[PDB]
Amino acid sequence: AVPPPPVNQFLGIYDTKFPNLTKADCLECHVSDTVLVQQHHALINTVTPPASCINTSGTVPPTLATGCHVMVPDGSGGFTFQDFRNCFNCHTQTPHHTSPAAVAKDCKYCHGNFIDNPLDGHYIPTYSASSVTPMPSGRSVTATDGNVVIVQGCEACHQAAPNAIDPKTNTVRPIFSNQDTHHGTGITDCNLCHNTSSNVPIRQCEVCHGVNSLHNIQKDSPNAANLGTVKPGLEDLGWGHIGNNWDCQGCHWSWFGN
Amino acid sequence: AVPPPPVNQFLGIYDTKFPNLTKADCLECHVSDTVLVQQHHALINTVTPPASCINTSGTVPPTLATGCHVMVPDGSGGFTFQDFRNCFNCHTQTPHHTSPAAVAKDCKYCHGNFIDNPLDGHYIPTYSASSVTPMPSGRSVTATDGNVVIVQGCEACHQAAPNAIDPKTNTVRPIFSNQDTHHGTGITDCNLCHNTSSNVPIRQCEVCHGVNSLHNIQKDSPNAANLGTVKPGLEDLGWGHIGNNWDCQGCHWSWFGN
Amino acid sequence: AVPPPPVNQFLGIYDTKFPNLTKADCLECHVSDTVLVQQHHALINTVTPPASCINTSGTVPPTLATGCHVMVPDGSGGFTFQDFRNCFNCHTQTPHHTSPAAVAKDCKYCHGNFIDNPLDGHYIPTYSASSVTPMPSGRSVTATDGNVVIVQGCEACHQAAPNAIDPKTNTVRPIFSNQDTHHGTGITDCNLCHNTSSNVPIRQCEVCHGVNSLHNIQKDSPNAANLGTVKPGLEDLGWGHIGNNWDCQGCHWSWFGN
Ligand code: HEC
Ligand code: HEC
Ligand code: HEC
Ligand code: HEC
Ligand code: HEC
Ligand code: HEC
Ligand code: HEC
Ligand code: HEC
Ligand code: HEC
Ligand code: HEC
Ligand code: HEC
Ligand code: HEC
Ligand code: HEC
Ligand code: HEC
Repeated sequence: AVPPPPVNQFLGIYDTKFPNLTKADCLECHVSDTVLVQQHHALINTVTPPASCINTSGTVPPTLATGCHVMVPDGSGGFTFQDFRNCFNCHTQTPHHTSPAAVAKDCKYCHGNFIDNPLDGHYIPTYSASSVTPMPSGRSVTATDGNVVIVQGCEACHQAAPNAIDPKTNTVRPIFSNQDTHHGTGITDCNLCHNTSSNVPIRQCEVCHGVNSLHNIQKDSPNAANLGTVKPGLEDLGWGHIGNNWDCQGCHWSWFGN
Repeated sequence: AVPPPPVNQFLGIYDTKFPNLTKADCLECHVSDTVLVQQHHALINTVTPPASCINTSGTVPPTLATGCHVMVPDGSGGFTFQDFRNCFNCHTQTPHHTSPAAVAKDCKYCHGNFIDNPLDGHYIPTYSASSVTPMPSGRSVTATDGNVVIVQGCEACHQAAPNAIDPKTNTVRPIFSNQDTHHGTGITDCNLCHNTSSNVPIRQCEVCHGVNSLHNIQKDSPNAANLGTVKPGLEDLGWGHIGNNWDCQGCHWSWFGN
Repeated sequence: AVPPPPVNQFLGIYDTKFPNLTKADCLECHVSDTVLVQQHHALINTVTPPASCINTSGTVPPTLATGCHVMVPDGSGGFTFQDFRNCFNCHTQTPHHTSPAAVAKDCKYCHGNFIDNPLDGHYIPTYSASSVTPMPSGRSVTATDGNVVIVQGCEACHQAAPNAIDPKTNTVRPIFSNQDTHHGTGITDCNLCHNTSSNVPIRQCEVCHGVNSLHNIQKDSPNAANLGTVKPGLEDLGWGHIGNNWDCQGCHWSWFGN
């Protein structure tokens, strides 16, 4: 839980925050309200008795069986409408991960090629080796500058910086560690992440974090005489997984002695 | 032009008839003849040469410049007075809608809060949406029982029943459709009702039929466990605009398939 | 360069091929990959800045100063790993004979007792005799069946059969003659094999091919009433150096007249 000497890059797909900490700017993947209107009202024709245009039950999750629109009273009556421009008045949760996809475990669809589908049949390593092997959360060792630092694992650099971020959007989006961005999705299938095969700490994650998908996650170089087609060697320290030998060492070896 | 399964309620402000079909019972808003006497003769002192107490021109509209009282001859002379107890011998038209109010477009004054003043600056919807939107006169579609019925519009239930009414007064007062109760007021300002902005059929009416004023028009429930403070949900079918989802569907959606 | 009437036995220590013609079955003397993993990754801790886990220089000989693992791109990126299961992707040469042993001339270590260490101080014959003496490559004489055959020398039966072999492994392993299996080891120290002492053709080889080590090289008998503890007499024709008088004659005498 300590970023590279370059601050933990976030040119990846999703900022690691819980869904609730996303802004009302879901507009990039849900293009605009002008299409969202029909994207919602198309659902009224789904049921033969149409979906109630008004939400009289008041349940914060508006099941289409109930309604969406809520009419809140005002001074001297004045029934008004709470809101439908912002998205966090009715969804207010993880809307995805309950969809049809992420129920047949088709997580790769809509999560990018960063991940392999947990049922894709990709290559998982069969050998029971442990000499140079990465572990979830890694382990800690004393660095050359005294500070106890975690090495040989995903938590060696995937870290929770909650305070100072400056992503492209240039707001504050608090980064979160693992075991809350994966549990914050609200899935309850422990067979997926925490099965009990092989008694190797990383072989559970190897499903949908496979070898051929983990050794491709690399962003562009600032100055490495390539400026394109990132070579797996000869790159900056951080900026991905297969960039510089420092990365391979941080996830595979100790990189701080032992 | 077909009422709800409950006959088109008329607990609203005005029965939709033309002014002429009103009875001589203007007494509720013009309290009594005992005050109407001075309400009229007060106007004689307005002009410095007083208003002629007799109407010698015989013009059915008695301009105060002319007189009001008419002396009709009888058998063998016998000059008598036609009448001044009934109101339809001299007014016989729409007296309002030519007043100072309804000339500065202050229609809300004396028409209730049902309407917004056409110059009130109330909220008109700016988005050019059409998926679920109401239109004047609506459109027709085949109902589940064969009869072609109009839906998605004001004319979906605002209807001309000319024959059998039974209002509170328990007389026969023939209800009239739109485009004659609005034109029967005799205003000639087409800029008001039929302007040519936005090319949306209901955005013209949105002036003085606004969103915040149309979603409040709701009468009391017969049996909906409230009997007071009508909730926008959980009410009888008819009885207003924001009573039951059936209403919202009748004016917004189709409510009969498509 | 003609084998005994029994095909040139190969129950000896090493098949005479160059290192490259060895199969990926180095497993017998390097027991298994399961130990080879730590046999390699133990070397990363040797240097204080660890050995780069990735080979970015692309030099086919992977100096530990460089790395070993190479990531070759694929269709649409797809960085994959070339191989590390097979041994001929990185060694591809004579790996031995550059080791610490075979640099202090400790060739006997890891070559068996077949050889004496070139600095062992073993007995070399001091007498300048030539009557019955063996020579490298021998000399040729006409056999009893017309075919010119080489006799009185090591090349009298140490021969290059490149085509049909059938060793224990039962594959094809092309046997090679001398001056390429000794030069194919890639040593450049001519002082060792081709010194200029005594002007006797075999006294150069006598270093690390001494008398007491050359007169012990004998395999088991097929049928010689011993079937164990091979007697230097009374054995089959071939099958070693001190087996039958035919052997002593082939290396010492002519055995075909003169
Ligand atoms: C949940 C599936 C809904 C039901 C049932 C209904 N509406 Fe809806 N509506 C919903 C959302 C998420 C939004 C926001 C759209 C946006 O761009 O933010 C809306 C919006 C409207 C609007 C505004 C029109 C616009 O262009 O912004 C209207 C007039 C509207 N909805 C009407 C409406 C009616 C009449 C319904 C009953 C037939 C109805 N909605 C149901 C979600 C949902
Ligand atoms: C409450 C009024 C809502 C708000 C605010 C937003 N959404 Fe919504 N959304 C709502 C409901 C009731 C439903 C469907 C419920 C069901 O049972 O399916 C949805 C659905 C969507 C969908 C998926 C549509 C589908 O094909 O099933 C999308 C992509 C979606 N909503 C996007 C979205 C966005 C971007 C919003 C902020 C502008 C938003 N929704 C707000 C109810 C409500
Ligand atoms: C430091 C060398 C790291 C270690 C150890 C691990 N990861 Fe990593 N990862 C690292 C960087 C610099 C990035 C790019 C960040 C970005 O957002 O651009 C990544 C990215 C990922 C991703 C992509 C998702 C994303 O938000 O970008 C995944 C799915 C990922 N990393 C997984 C992962 C796993 C499972 C690890 C332990 C086996 C792990 N990473 C270790 C840097 C480092
Ligand atoms: C039009 C503005 C009028 C003029 C000019 C005059 N009168 Fe009138 N008068 C008018 C009305 C509408 C009525 C009906 C009042 C009612 O309650 O129905 C009347 C009535 C009278 C009466 C009856 C008195 C009564 O208590 O009912 C009288 C005696 C009368 N008017 C006299 C009168 C005179 C003398 C006028 C000239 C000075 C005169 N009126 C002018 C309307 C109008
Ligand atoms: C003809 C004899 C009339 C009869 C019958 C009634 N009204 Fe009248 N009314 C009459 C005139 C000539 C005028 C004023 C003309 C003008 O130029 O202003 C009126 C006016 C009124 C008014 C408004 C008074 C004002 O402040 O301007 C009211 C509220 C009114 N009248 C009511 C009224 C009622 C209820 C009547 C039936 C009982 C009635 N009027 C009859 C002439 C005549
Ligand atoms: C309540 C529903 C009403 C009934 C029934 C009638 N009138 Fe009316 N009238 C009403 C109001 C609120 C007003 C405006 C009051 C004001 O101060 O302006 C009026 C006004 C008139 C006028 C005045 C026109 C003018 O120039 O000011 C007239 C001439 C008039 N009313 C006539 C009239 C008649 C003949 C009616 C019976 C058919 C009648 N009114 C009924 C409210 C109501
Ligand atoms: C059926 C669902 C309706 C549709 C479609 C529209 N309206 Fe309506 N309206 C409806 C009822 C049952 C009532 C109460 C009737 C009463 O008189 O009590 C109303 C009332 C109004 C009113 C109040 C005036 C009145 O005389 O009561 C107004 C101004 C009104 N309605 C306007 C209106 C418009 C502009 C519509 C189309 C956009 C429309 N209504 C549709 C039932 C229904
Ligand atoms: C040359 C001395 C190497 C360096 C530097 C690194 N590795 Fe290696 N590795 C090497 C060989 C010859 C092999 C083959 C072992 C075998 O049995 O064939 C490997 C293998 C691996 C593996 C596979 C694990 C397994 O059990 O087969 C891994 C995961 C691996 N190496 C990782 C690794 C890392 C992370 C390194 C940098 C710290 C690294 N290797 C360096 C030779 C060499
Ligand atoms: C390239 C990825 C390699 C492959 C394939 C194999 N080996 Fe290797 N080996 C490699 C390097 C870079 C080194 C060390 C370099 C140095 O400077 O020392 C080695 C070393 C060995 C050793 C000796 C280890 C030592 O103590 O120094 C042995 C015994 C060895 N390698 C065996 C071996 C076998 C059997 C292989 C096929 C399975 C094999 N190596 C493949 C690089 C590579
Ligand atoms: C038995 C006949 C062997 C076979 C087959 C192979 N190797 Fe070997 N190797 C052998 C010995 C006895 C030793 C020395 C052991 C020691 O402790 O030094 C080696 C050593 C190596 C080395 C190390 C070189 C060094 O610098 O120390 C390497 C790199 C090596 N061997 C590679 C290697 C390869 C690639 C083989 C398959 C072609 C192979 N060896 C086979 C014994 C035997
Ligand atoms: C025919 C009589 C031979 C003559 C002449 C020489 N050698 Fe030989 N050698 C011979 C046999 C049948 C064998 C056994 C083969 C086997 O691989 O089992 C050998 C073996 C050796 C060896 C052992 C190495 C090996 O690969 O087995 C050595 C080191 C050796 N021979 C050396 C050698 C020398 C230096 C010779 C000339 C002085 C020579 N041999 C002659 C048969 C015959
Ligand atoms: C964390 C994101 C990693 C980084 C950085 C590197 N590797 Fe990796 N590697 C990682 C995992 C989770 C695994 C699977 C091992 C297991 O037991 O689950 C691997 C595996 C390898 C292998 C083995 C290949 C095989 O087929 O088994 C190799 C050869 C390997 N890794 C090489 C390697 C190199 C050279 C790296 C630096 C460029 C490197 N890895 C970084 C996780 C991560
Ligand atoms: C006819 C009297 C209507 C009934 C019954 C309902 N609505 Fe309505 N609505 C109506 C109009 C004329 C408009 C304006 C749309 C335009 O383009 O002019 C609307 C608008 C809405 C909106 C949009 C709110 C906004 O700020 O734009 C919503 C959310 C809405 N209406 C909801 C709604 C509900 C839930 C209803 C049933 C209780 C309902 N409307 C009934 C006309 C009428
Ligand atoms: C080739 C592998 C040989 C075979 C087969 C036999 N001998 Fe040998 N012998 C060989 C060499 C290279 C030498 C050294 C001679 C030199 O000048 O370098 C010898 C030497 C002898 C000796 C001399 C012993 C001494 O102390 O000098 C004897 C007595 C001898 N050899 C006997 C001998 C016998 C009896 C053999 C058949 C069983 C025989 N040799 C075979 C090489 C080879």
